[PDB]
Amino acid sequence: FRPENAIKRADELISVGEKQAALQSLHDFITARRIRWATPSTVEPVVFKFLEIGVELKKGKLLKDGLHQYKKLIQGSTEGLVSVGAVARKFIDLVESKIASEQTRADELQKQEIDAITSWLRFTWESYRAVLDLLRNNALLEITYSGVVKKTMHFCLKYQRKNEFKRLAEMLRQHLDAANYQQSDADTLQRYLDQRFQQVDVSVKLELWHEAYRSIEDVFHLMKISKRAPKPSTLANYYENLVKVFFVSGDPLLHTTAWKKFYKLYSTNPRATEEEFKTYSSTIFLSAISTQLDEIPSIGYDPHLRMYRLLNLDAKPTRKEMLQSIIEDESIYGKVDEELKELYDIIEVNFDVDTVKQQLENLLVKLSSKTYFSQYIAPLRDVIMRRVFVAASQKFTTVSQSELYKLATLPAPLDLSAWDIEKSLLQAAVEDYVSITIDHESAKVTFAKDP
Amino acid sequence: QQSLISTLEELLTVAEKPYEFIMAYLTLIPSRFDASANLSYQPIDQWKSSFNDISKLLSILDQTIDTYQVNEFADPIDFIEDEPKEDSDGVKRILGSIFSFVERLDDEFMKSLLNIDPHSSDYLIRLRDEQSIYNLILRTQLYFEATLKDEHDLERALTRPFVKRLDHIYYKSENLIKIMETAAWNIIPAQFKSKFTSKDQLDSADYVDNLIDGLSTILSKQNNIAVQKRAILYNIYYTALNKDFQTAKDMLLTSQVQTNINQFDSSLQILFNRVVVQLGLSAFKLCLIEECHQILNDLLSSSHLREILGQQSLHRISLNSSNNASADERARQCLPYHQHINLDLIDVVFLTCSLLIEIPRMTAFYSGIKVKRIPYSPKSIRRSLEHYDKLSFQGPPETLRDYVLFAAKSMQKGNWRDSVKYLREIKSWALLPNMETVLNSLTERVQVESLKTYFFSFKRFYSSFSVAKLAELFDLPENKVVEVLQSVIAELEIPAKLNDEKTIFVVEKGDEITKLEEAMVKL
Amino acid sequence: VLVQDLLHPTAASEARKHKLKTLVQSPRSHFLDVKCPGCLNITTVFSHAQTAVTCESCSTVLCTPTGGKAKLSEGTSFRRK
RNA sequence: GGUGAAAUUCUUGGAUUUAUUGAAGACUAACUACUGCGAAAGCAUUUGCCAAGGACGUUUUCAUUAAUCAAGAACGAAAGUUAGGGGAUCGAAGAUGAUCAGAUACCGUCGUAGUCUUAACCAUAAACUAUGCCGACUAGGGAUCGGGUGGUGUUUUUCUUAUGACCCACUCGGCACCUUACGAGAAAUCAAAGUCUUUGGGUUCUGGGGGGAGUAUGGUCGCAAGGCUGAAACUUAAAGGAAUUG
RNA sequence: CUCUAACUAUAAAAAUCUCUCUUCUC
Ligand SMILES: [Mg+2]
Ligand SMILES: [Mg+2]
Ligand SMILES: [Mg+2]
Ligand SMILES: [Mg+2]
Ligand SMILES: [Mg+2]
Ligand SMILES: [Mg+2]
Ligand SMILES: [Mg+2]
Ligand SMILES: [Mg+2]
Ligand SMILES: [Mg+2]
Ligand SMILES: [Mg+2]
Ligand SMILES: [Mg+2]
Ligand SMILES: [Mg+2]
Ligand SMILES: [Mg+2]
Ligand SMILES: [Mg+2]
Ligand SMILES: [Mg+2]
Ligand SMILES: [Zn+2]
Repeated sequence: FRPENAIKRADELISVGEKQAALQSLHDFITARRIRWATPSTVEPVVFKFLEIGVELKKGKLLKDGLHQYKKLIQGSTEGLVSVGAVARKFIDLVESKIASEQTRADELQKQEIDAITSWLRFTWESYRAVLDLLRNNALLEITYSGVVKKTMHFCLKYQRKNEFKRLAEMLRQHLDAANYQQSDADTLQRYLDQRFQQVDVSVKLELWHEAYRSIEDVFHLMKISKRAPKPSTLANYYENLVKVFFVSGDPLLHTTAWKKFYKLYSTNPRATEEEFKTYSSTIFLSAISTQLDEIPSIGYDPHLRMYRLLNLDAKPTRKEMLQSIIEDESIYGKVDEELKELYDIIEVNFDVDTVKQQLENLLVKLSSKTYFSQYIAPLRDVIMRRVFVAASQKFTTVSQSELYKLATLPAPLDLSAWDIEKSLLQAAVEDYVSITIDHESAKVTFAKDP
Repeated sequence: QQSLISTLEELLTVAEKPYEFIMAYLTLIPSRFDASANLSYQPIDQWKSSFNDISKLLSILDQTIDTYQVNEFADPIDFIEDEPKEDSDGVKRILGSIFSFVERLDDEFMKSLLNIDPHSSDYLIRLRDEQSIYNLILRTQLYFEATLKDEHDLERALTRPFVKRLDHIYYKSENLIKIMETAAWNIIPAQFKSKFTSKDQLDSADYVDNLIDGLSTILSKQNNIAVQKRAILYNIYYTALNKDFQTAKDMLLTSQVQTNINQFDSSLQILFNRVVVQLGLSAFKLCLIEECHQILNDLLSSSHLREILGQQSLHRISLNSSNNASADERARQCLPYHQHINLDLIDVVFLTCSLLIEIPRMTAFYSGIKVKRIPYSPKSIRRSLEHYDKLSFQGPPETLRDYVLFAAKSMQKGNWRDSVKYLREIKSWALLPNMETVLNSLTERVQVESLKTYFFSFKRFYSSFSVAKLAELFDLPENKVVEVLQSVIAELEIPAKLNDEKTIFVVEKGDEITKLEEAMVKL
Repeated sequence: VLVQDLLHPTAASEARKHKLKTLVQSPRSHFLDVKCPGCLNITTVFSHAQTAVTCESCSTVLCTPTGGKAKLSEGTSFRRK
């Protein structure tokens, strides 16, 4: 019939008391056969009332059914598809307002506790999933997915649930499989990509480390399979998040390369300050120095080769090659503070432990004069400690323990215990650079590798 | 049905005699239940009205005790009988009614609570109504113990309320059970006939256990064996909850109820699952690591822990299978939320067991010694470690399994502080009834297993390493360290010069290459 | 058609046809051992039971009259034998 | 009004229509079909009661109790006859106004008995499917009605099972249908009108050219109308059936 | 290899008919 009479009858069913009759009536109006023949764009507000009472009610799968029938009634041209996309974005916005209402009820309930929202959250999340599954394989819907993605992303931000991301990601995977299954819109791929960027941004907006990294690896696969290069505006913070992941995740060379890429992306944005460039270069340089050496071909297959599939590279360089490449660069090398460069030249070339530690006592407090030393201490500290180990092995073999205990003792910001010293030496020996014989009858250490 | 229900209520209002009241209720209450028999759960107000006029039935019988069924001169009724015609005796063909009403209410209530959101307030008020259901159970038990006199008939008609007294009591602590009993006895100002004389004293502590054990003792005398197995499983349930673990293990060994349980229905197996996991948890409370290792090696060996234990919603079970016949079957055996034992606690207990049993032994296996480690425990922590070793992510922890695996990797590496820090970070331990002592025992055992795995790991690049310094830096008594070292040397016979007057080793002899060379030189 | 083996019809074809028209006039019915949800006893019932079969143990009528087979009582368990 | 055209007839006491009501008896529209029930006639608003029956289901019961059937019986459309009750409509008779050569016929208006009933006679109809009943077999196809079968079936909706309603593959029975002849017929046609000269399943009742004639007469039933039974004298070479061409 | 929409509106009267019917064989 008429949208206004439909709204009147839904209002009457609000009045008498039965809202499910309002839902069924609005379903009758929207899903009628004549909506196929009549222009769906003209009859918009019946769907709006359907949305209103559906929010009042608890029937989200019938919402999905009504929306899918209203698609099925208009499958030829773009006008009705834009109309249904608008009503779908309105539905997503309205259920997000309902989620805010449930949040304020939960806040009041918390105050009463001091002085089941999960049901409504599950209902609304399943409504989101039904909307997402419904809008698959349809082409001309463009702003529709953008609106749905944005409001769903707000939904994921407001509440903390890790299984919702898994469900959403796998369902998008199946949707892209279906889209491949039924292949004139080149914005769809970029739309999924931007959904992924919002996923990453919110996943790092609140206390997550693996969700964002999984979305990021999917983003890498999407870049490489597709043609277009993502937005530098969002890729800057995207690689900031990617750097946030590489703190303990494993290989630190990937952290160095990604933080280099963040420096590269920050080199052209309107917000450009040169002391920030100095600080970013110092951070990159200290992180690169913190990277642990890897000079020995391993046994069999080290399972740390699948990571380099995140930064477009496959060949395996060493830390020395990476730092030489950093030296070959210009943007970083013209902005690093000179004291860190001095300490670097102390660390690697002519790493005589006595003079290196003395220059550490000279330059470590000054290295903390600017707020950059807190970034990477532990791997750099382990590097200097392993350097003490290797230099002591090179120097002499016949020696007692306590001499090593005091020749390995480090200044305040990089110091450890004696058992820490022994355990670090033990696990550097487990790597099997040079085997050692450690006796304790007179507390002696002897480096024995027959040349 | 609804108009007939209203008509019977009208006739109850018109009726005057108590026997007419009881007959009208006997015609009406099952009509209401049949009007609410197709539904999953009944209207709360209508179900409470059925509860209330069932209690009305019981109270009016209490006003007409043993008189509506005339005395044993003629046990069947004598006066007007031509109209209903359904009067043959007054023993069990008419008396066997009210417990049926109670149990129908209880079945509908259980289906409702499984069909209600556990975290909602309506679930809590339904629990408050379950309190009244148990009080009605007690009132019905009192009335039925009053009615039947012959001990055979009394037993046959009164073991069922013993089962009911079990079914809604066993889980809570003794205090709240005493409170429930006192409240029920207050709700009945007058009636008092019981086999066990509860009203006389409610001031002792060894009373809930005594009452439940008396229920099991009285229950063991009737012919039904499945009910007897049910009662012994409930005894295990209660003992592993409150009493201790030694008694539960001893009566498990006394009852040997293992072979008749799977041939029967699934409820027996469900209760077996719950009591076995409960006793494993209690053994871990009493610091029995290898014991609960042996215990939980039955349910967690298989991948599924949802169906077998029975702790689940319906959406999470409606996707594993897609047919309607089992969607009402795969969910019918579901378990009440006021009964649940945390899956997180079970998983972290089993994972801690795997960490304490395997990692030192797997270190000894990797070192080169093969003398003892024959078996391969199903679904151990080694498979999780290998699967983690198979993937591309090696970063921060995500769940309880990740924290357990990282505690295992710190265990392997040589330290113990990261493992205990993760265990304190593992927040599945907030449900331990005993916190301080079990945490101290776990800390000491983490220390000792780290020291053992360090003994296994480094004996090749070492020729001498300290033992008392290890004890000081690992917080273990030195004598306990040397005793653990002697135990290890008995288990493996490691070639090593071990001393107490010296506290210094002499290890450089040879692990296995020398022995193979010796055997080849032999012949 | 035009050449068969009436001695050896296909068993699928054999049960396909109507009884009283097969090779040997055999009955379609069978006997089910039904247990009430209440009592664990086993009570035998003819598949197309006519009367309202009652378990002698308790008034728990298991199968109701119908044109075809008697309809069970939603709680019992039947075994083919 | 009414018709092909018109007149008779009612109408300023206002006929025709326009509304409300109320009375009577009538029938049960449209649902309504190659669909159902019954032995046939016949049966169509709703509801209750009364009894009955078919078909289906049945590892229920008896064991030839079976088929048709002279004699005997029960029903038996409409019209008709008694009597009593009702009396709308419609209409044999009659009265009319037309058409025509005549029209006391067809068209047109009024109108008696009937039409509807209540008990009793009447027992005939193109009471036709112009195919007697009970059996067995033989060819392809669909639907349809009644029952009962099996679905991992669909929507149903009461969350889900249960029903119901549908979809499929059935099967038993019923009205039927379509295609075909490889069977029949003289053909029209028939799935029986086949299984008939290669002549035999069991059984009743009818006809022997057409007229005379269902007439004469005698019975017999009926008040009456008339029904059942039922010829002959005599008169003729055709009557008749189906199809073909004009 | 996807489907089920249109439709109209006539009647007056006209009866009868004498013959003559004749082969197919090469
Ligand atoms: Mg007038
Ligand atoms: Mg009608
Ligand atoms: Mg019909
Ligand atoms: Mg006769
Ligand atoms: Mg008549
Ligand atoms: Mg005239
Ligand atoms: Mg006349
Ligand atoms: Mg006339
Ligand atoms: Mg007239
Ligand atoms: Mg006749
Ligand atoms: Mg003749
Ligand atoms: Mg004649
Ligand atoms: Mg005569
Ligand atoms: Mg002819
Ligand atoms: Mg003349
Ligand atoms: Zn029973």
